[PDB]
Amino acid sequence: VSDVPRDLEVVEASPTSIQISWRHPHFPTRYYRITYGETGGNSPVQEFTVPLQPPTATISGLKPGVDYTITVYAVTDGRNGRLLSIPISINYRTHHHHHH
Repeated sequence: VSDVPRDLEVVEASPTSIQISWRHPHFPTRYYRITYGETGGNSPVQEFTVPLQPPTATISGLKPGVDYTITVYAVTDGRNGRLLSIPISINYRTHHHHHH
């Protein structure tokens, strides 16, 4: 496993799990939406929402040795009751190239 973060911390990880944390952004935020999907795209993207506090999530049940892209969205007020989802953080769940 190599977890490659952008604007988040990888707190804990295993072959099947990851615990990420991020910072509140520079604009008022209602809550966070976290998406994750196999990077190679054999399985569809899954989404869930978490409260504003704390800005930390753990995903488990990941397939061992399978790459995923994990995105953190800040969800905030838009116009006409349509919320805005602003991607603020990413983790790329990648794996070693193992020499053979």
